[PDB]
Amino acid sequence: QVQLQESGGGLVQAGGSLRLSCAASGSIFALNIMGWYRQAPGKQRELVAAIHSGGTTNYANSVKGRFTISRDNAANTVYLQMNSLKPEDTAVYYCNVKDFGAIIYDYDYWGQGTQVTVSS
Amino acid sequence: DYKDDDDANIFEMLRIDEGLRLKIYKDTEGYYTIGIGHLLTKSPSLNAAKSELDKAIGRNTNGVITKDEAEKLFNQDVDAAVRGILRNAKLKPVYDSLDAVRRAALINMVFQMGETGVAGFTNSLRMLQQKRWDEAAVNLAKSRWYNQTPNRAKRVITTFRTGTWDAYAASQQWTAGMGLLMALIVLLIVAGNVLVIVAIAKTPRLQTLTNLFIMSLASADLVMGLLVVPFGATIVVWGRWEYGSFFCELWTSVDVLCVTASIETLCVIALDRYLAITSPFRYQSLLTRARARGLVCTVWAISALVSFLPILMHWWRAESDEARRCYNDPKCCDFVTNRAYAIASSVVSFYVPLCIMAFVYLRVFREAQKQVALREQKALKTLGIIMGVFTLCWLPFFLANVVKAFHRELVPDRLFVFFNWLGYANSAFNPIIYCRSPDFRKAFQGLLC
Ligand SMILES: CC(C)CCC[C@@H](C)[C@H]1CC[C@H]2[C@@H]3CC=C4C[C@@H](O)CC[C@]4(C)[C@H]3CC[C@]12C
Ligand SMILES: CNC[C@H](O)c1ccc(O)c(O)c1
Ligand code: NA
Repeated sequence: QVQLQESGGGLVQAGGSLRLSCAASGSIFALNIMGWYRQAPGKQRELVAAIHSGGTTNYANSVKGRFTISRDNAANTVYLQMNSLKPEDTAVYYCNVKDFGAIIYDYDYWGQGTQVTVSS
Repeated sequence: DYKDDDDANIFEMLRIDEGLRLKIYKDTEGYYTIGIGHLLTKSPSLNAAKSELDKAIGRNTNGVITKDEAEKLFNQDVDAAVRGILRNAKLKPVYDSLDAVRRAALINMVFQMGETGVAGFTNSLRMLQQKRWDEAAVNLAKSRWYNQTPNRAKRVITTFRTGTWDAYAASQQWTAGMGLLMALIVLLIVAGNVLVIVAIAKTPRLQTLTNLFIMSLASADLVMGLLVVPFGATIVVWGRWEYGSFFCELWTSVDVLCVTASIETLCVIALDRYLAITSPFRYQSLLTRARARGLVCTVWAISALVSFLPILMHWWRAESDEARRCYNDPKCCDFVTNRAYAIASSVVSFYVPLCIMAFVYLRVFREAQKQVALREQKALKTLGIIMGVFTLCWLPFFLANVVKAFHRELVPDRLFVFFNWLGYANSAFNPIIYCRSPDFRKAFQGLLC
């Protein structure tokens, strides 16, 4: 039913920038968390930026300041404007959505992923 | 001793009316007794009661006897009642004319009220002597006896009116019928709740922090179905408490314990989700591991303080004749409490958790419409069940609980017990309502194959 599209991935030199865009179709509950997760080869999955339907943020402290996550007014899309890239950020970035329609538990929507490699 | 087939019928009559105990117990005056109300001694020595029992039975019983031995004792009591009836000029003419079945109804009355008490029914006894069954049944239905003990008297009067055992045949059919329904209710509570407990303990994905609260709910509901509901079913199918005064206090405490823990846990779960659904990031940081174990311990500590402390300290006791009669009678385990405990327990168990859950889940509805076909419908029906099922199950009881304490005549005991079983039924509904996640489903299937 619900599918989320994943744009903005690519390869760039060290010190460049990117702009990830995630558009989620289908119907979702008003209270949610749109987020981005990354997994480099080896180490397991980690979070970078999550944004709540109210506006509250949460950035991994190895990532805050350089990265900023945002939402679109009247659109189920999340934007991760990322800058000051470093070679330790080579990972597939996943788009996650937390649905709260069932009040008792969290219902995860994952994405396929976009490769992001950054040049020494 | 010598038994008859008539003798066994009058035994099964009072087995239903008064109960059967195969182990020495205490009557309303504290005197040791066995069988169907066979007084052993007025001595306060249990060994002395055992000596009297062994002399009468003809065996070293050590306090425990068989059914046949209880019938030996019972038939002796019937012989003595009959000899009394024959020495009394008010009861002998009526007795001599009655058939065997109606003859057992009269002996039943003498066992309940005494020879002197029954001889005061001058006009009913004359009507019975003249075989005027319907007119005697009408007059007896107007008696003080009928108003004091209606169920007993309905069965005895039906016996006078019809000369049959139908009132006791119908009671026994009802007893087995409810026992079936009770065992089913006990099965659903225990199975559903033990299934949730093991699913959490054998799955690392389910051992989240919110589900730690749901384990508290499932445990408070598990003791509900293992200790509270089964013994509460004995009072419904047998009409009496069969386990002595001491276990009546404990059972009553375990019930108030689990009911308090279960509902307040629903209150904590209601708060938990509110924080995670509204401020999920301050939620994940402030609610630590030990803080979650801090709430559950607080809930159970409050539950023990409102159940074992006041009930065992006799603070919950009312001071009417109706209440003091039930307290002195080990066979009575009704919930008769005073006004203070009825309100204080209702507030701590139901009304405070109701107000929090109502306010919390109403605000989740509010902030959902502010930040807006739409999925708002699927989440609204979900809230409608979480509060609808909870309110529907316990609101009738805790309204009657507070009212009945002030106006004892407004809430019939039958209606009062029924409302309490609606609340008992919530312990089966909770695992259906709160364990509906895909993680539980993948685990529930994993346990049943
Ligand atoms: C939203 C929730 C908290 C509302 C429930 C309030 C309950 C507790 C209210 C509603 C009706 C009230 C009862 C109405 C009438 C009487 C008779 C009175 O002579 C003594 C108090 C008593 C018995 C009240 C006790 C409190 C009561 C039961
Ligand atoms: C035996 N019936 C007790 C009932 O379940 C009950 C539970 C909690 C209470 O606070 C209360 O006043 C009554
Ligand atoms: Na009692």
